[PDB]
Amino acid sequence: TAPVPQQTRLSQPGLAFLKCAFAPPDFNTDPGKGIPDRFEGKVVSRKDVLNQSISFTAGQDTFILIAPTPGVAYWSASVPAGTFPTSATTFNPVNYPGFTSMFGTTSTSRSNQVSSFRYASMNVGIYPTSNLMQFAGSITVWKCPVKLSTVQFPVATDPATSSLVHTLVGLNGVLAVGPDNFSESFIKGVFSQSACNEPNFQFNDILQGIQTLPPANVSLGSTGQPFTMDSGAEATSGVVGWGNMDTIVIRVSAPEGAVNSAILKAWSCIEYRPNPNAMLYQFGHDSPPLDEVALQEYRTVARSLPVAVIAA
Amino acid sequence: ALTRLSQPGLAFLKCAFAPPDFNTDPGKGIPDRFEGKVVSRKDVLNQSISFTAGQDTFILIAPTPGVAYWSASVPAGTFPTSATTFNPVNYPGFTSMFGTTSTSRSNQVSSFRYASMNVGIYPTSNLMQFAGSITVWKCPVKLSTVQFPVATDPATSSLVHTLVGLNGVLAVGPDNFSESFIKGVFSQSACNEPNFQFNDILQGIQTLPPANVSLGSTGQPFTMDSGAEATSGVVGWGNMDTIVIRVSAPEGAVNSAILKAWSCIEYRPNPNAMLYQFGHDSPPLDEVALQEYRTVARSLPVAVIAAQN
Amino acid sequence: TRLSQPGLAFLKCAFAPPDFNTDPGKGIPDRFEGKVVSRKDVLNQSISFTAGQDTFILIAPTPGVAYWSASVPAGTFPTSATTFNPVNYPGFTSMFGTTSTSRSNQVSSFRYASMNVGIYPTSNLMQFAGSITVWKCPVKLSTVQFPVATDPATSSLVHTLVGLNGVLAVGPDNFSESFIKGVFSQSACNEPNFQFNDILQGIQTLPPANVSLGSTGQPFTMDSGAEATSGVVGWGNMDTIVIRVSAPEGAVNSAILKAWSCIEYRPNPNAMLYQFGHDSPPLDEVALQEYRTVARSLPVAVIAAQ
Amino acid sequence: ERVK
Amino acid sequence: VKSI
Amino acid sequence: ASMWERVKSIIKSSLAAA
RNA sequence: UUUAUCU
Repeated sequence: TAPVPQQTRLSQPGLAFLKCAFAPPDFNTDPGKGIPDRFEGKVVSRKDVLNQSISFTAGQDTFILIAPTPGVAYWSASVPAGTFPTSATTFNPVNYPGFTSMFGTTSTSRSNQVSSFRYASMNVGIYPTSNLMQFAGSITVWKCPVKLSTVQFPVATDPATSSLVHTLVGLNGVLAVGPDNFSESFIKGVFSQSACNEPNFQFNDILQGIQTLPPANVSLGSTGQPFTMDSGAEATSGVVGWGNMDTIVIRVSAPEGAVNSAILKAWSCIEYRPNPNAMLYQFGHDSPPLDEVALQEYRTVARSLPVAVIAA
Repeated sequence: ALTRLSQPGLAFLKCAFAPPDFNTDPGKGIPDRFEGKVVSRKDVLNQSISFTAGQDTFILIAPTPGVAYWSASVPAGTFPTSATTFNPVNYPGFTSMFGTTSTSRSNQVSSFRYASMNVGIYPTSNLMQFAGSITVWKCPVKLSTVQFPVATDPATSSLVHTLVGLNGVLAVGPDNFSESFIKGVFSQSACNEPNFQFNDILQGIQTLPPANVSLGSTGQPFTMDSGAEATSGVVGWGNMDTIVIRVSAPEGAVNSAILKAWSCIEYRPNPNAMLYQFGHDSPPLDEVALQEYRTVARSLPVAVIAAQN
Repeated sequence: TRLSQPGLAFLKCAFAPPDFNTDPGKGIPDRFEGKVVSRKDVLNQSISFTAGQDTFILIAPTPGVAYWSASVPAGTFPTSATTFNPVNYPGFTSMFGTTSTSRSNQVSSFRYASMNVGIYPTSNLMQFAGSITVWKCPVKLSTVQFPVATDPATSSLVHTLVGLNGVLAVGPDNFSESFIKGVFSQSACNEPNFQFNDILQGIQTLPPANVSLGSTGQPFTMDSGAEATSGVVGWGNMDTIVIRVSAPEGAVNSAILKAWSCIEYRPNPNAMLYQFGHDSPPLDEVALQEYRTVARSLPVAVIAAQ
Repeated sequence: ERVK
Repeated sequence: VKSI
Repeated sequence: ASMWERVKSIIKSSLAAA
């Protein structure tokens, strides 16, 4: 047979940028030109800070989380003590101050102020205002690899069809208490930060029309999602985009007969591609030049930082 | 300086910033960390145009493969209304690579990655009756979807593609170049992403919003007509800041001009695609090329005079 | 120069047969260092070919699935009528539940390290016949929109595969060789940098039920089967592998088939597997350039026994 | 060589 | 913070 | 000044500046 | 020995 023939001095912006990620809101740290993104494009960064003083319904384990989604500080859900989220329970939005100004009133006009937003950091803080003998319970936190996916299914109709919509995945890791977490006496408060989900700092496009999730007309069973998401009034609040950030998960157990009152800080630095028309467009400067020192520092800090830390 | 860069990463740079100057620029493709067979084809479109007098005609350079630009005419002193519709102007040979039906787009090739966007404008009027002005700014437009519920039996909420950063088009952007028609203008666009990624081809998209969909239901300010599915069509959305150009034509004006387009672009061939014969693997990464592309993109004016192309 | 051991173990599972390399490698040496979990997947199985029929096999970046096979009559290419069935790596059902809406519970996103496949013929000198040829199709997962006439009339969108077409005709360049000499092949990254692909809910067949094949544009159907047995989890950024296998009718073609791909997933905190996960290894410039260089270097495929 |  |  | 010179000008300018 | 670059 015949064989065949086959023919130490990181740029100052990564100094101000790195400080955006793990520097408290009391340091009054500035957003900086942006990220030492390979990209040099035009962008306007903004540091979102929100202070919320609140009380916890006793005997109720209130579960809160930080949203990699722009415009909302966190989501609140509540349930019986010792219980976890359920298909019946729904989450309530709690947007950042001045939300309405950048996304407007209609779910469809979310897009005009800016095309896309890329996350910088996502931090949260808890401070207890409870006296010593009136307080009770514990705080517990773990992060979740929640990404925005899409589910496809066929619903009979004449003519019949297979409409498919967005569905969040990784919500199943939201019921059970994460293996790597921080748990402490409610009173000792707690502080935590979130890191980039991907190695690339790509710009996540802004979306429109999404108010609820599962979206209306869809069974929570046909979506696979463990529970529901209250978009809330479209004009008051909405979800525009999903950031490539690990979502944080905090729950506070309020034993029976205990009053727990504490303040809540939540901030995050972000970069958005300003609309030519937008007012905000005039503050924008260019994404600082790519610096290798700070880009590697940002990552070395992510793995070194503990899940959560004491309030003090 | 210029002796530091790899040779493949240079034909790549000329194709990107100064495509007009070297009559021929095949290019060796992108010196991306990624090396795989791919075909680097540079698009050139020459078009002579006559402008309606008394009307600002708007033009759009978007990173859509096969189609160099979009245009619509609107009364002078005004900007595009929701009722205004845009029409495309394919690049020579569109039909050939993307078939005839919106169902045929993907057969010729699977994905793409934009290198450069280059536009030229050359005044072709007499100096005596020409009148008006050319204005330009770049709009950071990206492509995404919007889900809204619909009542059918049983009722469901269909989800479809929509465009963001759209309305930025109506108002004259803060960062812009403005000059008398006669001087014309040249300008280009750079990648709006940190890294260069491969965007997939999209099928069945003659127009946005698509049929059976009400505008505004999309939130988009105006409509985009690809037209006949056979004649023209929409393939994908590159990570390129789309360029916008307004031409003010005061009434009684005699303004015409030649237009040229340089889109250095890379695709990936399908074995059944006969084009595959000329595919050469993405040239190995060259760190300085990437520094220069980024560096100079950032150092360039939004636009420049025509005589200084 | 000198590189680290995690960036070397990664190079080894990706480019060394599964004979030499026993460990999947702590992870991929990239910027990312978040909690991930590596699992080298090996599917061992002996199969005989339908006689007189040409069988086509595809190795796609679909997690939990080794390949997709179907048979057509001799010398013919896949037609609209033909459909592919997948073969699951062991314990697939164990991490992607039983229903399509149950893929997201164990994990939330992923990306492929490498994708390798092999063939060791069993037939004896007097019984074996035919040829096996191979080419790689750059297949991506897109989406296609179109009008639909209902009341009210609307336009729904549905996922679809592009680059699907390259499979009908054999690649300009390929590995054409006698069935008796067997073959070894590998697939590499399809993107410049490694990106995580989200999981995919409710996808069992493509075109999805209620969808005409004509409107989808792709040449042939794909069925996962019962939600319980198999399913289509995701689509990785890797060129896909195509393989024709001629089986002359008066012949006996036996052979063993190994297919293993190392890969990384993002464990869900709830997940009973979250505990084995370790943080992604630090950036390694030496190993990345070497991974890319060996990719361009390796041939379409090599003869087996080599 | 190719194995190491 | 600022360890190494 | 032509375009390949507003290009090659910031090339020997940024490559020399470092 | 032969046939696209850099000052």
